[PDB]
Amino acid sequence: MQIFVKTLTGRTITLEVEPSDTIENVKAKIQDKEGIPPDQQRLIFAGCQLEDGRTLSDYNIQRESTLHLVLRLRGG
Amino acid sequence: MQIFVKTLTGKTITLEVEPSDTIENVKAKIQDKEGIPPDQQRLIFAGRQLEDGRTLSDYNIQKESTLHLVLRLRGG
Amino acid sequence: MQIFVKTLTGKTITLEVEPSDTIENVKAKIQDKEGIPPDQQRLIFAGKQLEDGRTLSDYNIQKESTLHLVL
Repeated sequence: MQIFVKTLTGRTITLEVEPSDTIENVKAKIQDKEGIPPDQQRLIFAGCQLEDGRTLSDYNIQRESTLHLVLRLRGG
Repeated sequence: MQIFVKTLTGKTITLEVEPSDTIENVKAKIQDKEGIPPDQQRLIFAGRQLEDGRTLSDYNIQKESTLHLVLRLRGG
Repeated sequence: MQIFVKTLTGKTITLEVEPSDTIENVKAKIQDKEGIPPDQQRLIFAGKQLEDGRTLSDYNIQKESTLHLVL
């Protein structure tokens, strides 16, 4: 399935995923296409921060859902 | 009365307000709830930016209306 | 000279800089206090996106100014 990932400045990217993909897996796809390492990524859906060990289906993320990608700091 | 505000990352917050509340007062209330600084907040209702000196009632903002926070950007 | 770098999430970084420092210097300093490479950084002062090749003086960024950092 196709999901959208939006940054704060409106840039949107489109990824192909499956509902059983884990968040860490999605973060690795984001790295591969945009060069941002996973540790600098914080993903959010509907105000909810997404945890690395879970899957997209654990947060009811579906066809054409929109995630938010924001910066994560070490001290964070 | 209650209104709703969508944050930049898709979180929905509820405010307690009155129709005579100014936009500024709403921005402050948002800060108290979510810690977002007023300089950072740009508010939208029905596609129009809310000017800081006006009231909710001026924009026909009724109970259970939803406003959207968007990123305040200006090319230069 | 201390500035504040804020993310739109809710974190604040304090940096020590001088008004002659270039935007690229400042991004290098951010790349150190945290490991965010410069090409993945967008700095905003009071609405204006900051570009390479300027200095903090050029934008009139004084001590205790607040920048915003976004992806």
